[PDB]
Amino acid sequence: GLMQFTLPVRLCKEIELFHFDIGPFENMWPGIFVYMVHRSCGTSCFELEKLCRFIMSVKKNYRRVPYHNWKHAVTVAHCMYAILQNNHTLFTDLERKGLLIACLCHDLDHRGFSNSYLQKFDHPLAALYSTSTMEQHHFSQTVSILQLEGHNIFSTLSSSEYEQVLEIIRKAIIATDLALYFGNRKQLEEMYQTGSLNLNNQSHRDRVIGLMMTACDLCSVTKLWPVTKLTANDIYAEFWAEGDEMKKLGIQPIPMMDRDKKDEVPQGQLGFYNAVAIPCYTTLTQILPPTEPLLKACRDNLSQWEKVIRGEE
Ligand SMILES: CCCc1nc(C)c2c(C#N)nc3ccc(OC)nc3n12
Ligand SMILES: [Mg+2]
Ligand SMILES: [Zn+2]
Repeated sequence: GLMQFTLPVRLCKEIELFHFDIGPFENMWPGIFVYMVHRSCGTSCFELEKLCRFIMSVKKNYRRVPYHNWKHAVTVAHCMYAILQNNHTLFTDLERKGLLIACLCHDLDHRGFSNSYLQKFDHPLAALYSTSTMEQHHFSQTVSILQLEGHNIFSTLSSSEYEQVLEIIRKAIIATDLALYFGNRKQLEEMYQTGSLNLNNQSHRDRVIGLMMTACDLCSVTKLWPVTKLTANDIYAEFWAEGDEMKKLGIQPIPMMDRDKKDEVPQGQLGFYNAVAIPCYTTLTQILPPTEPLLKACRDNLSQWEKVIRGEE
């Protein structure tokens, strides 16, 4: 356990920042994830052999899709790292362990299609899981990999603690269902502004961790413009593919997913920042003040999309 990971000086330094890009070198991401766990949790949190073999099974079970891929998993785990390191007294030992694993696992075996498409296709996963279809599958796959021989990174926990960490991971991953985000933030907004928000109330912590999960999962919109711009291409390649598949069921897809309507994207991103991203990072900053850079960076990109619409870029 005297074996720490060290990154090159630039990554060692930039990794602490919310807007850190994990780069185009796939083979460095596992070491980036381990480095983050060792700093955020401790070198003793996870047996290195088991963690390494858990990370590569998770990697194996992410698909070669444009966006909902292994790079998204590590990118969302990093944002969670950045939140935990900037608020380090606010979270228990079990939450620091569970939430970085929850972020790595949150989109396991994603095919690049929405819960809606599964439903209209009548996918078997939609029969098994009536709401949060993909997100219940993702948790299912997380438990599957935890129960592979030699992959139980939580072996040293007690019966109680183990059940608590798997319950943290479950709620964490279910919250990545953006349909539940809108009601969760509203409740949080009320609780905060009436002064009834209480982080000793387990049902309140759940809600806050829920918002943190939405904030990490949307964190591509908190990157420097050139990263956010190029990530949007990957996100939209999935949306257009799903639109194609909708048209193949004989359903006209919403404009967002229609590749014939690419000209409507800059307005559609405006809608998304205002209705989803800005509110998310606003309420997050109100609750967790040190997370303010995510809101600042998100606003900067909103401003850059406004520029696109005016044909300034
Ligand atoms: C599950 C995709 C959620 C998501 N994550 C990001 C980082 C973006 C994004 C950007 N840039 N633009 C989006 C536009 C619409 C939309 O509808 C759900 N999701 C978006 N989105
Ligand atoms: Mg998801
Ligand atoms: Zn995701």
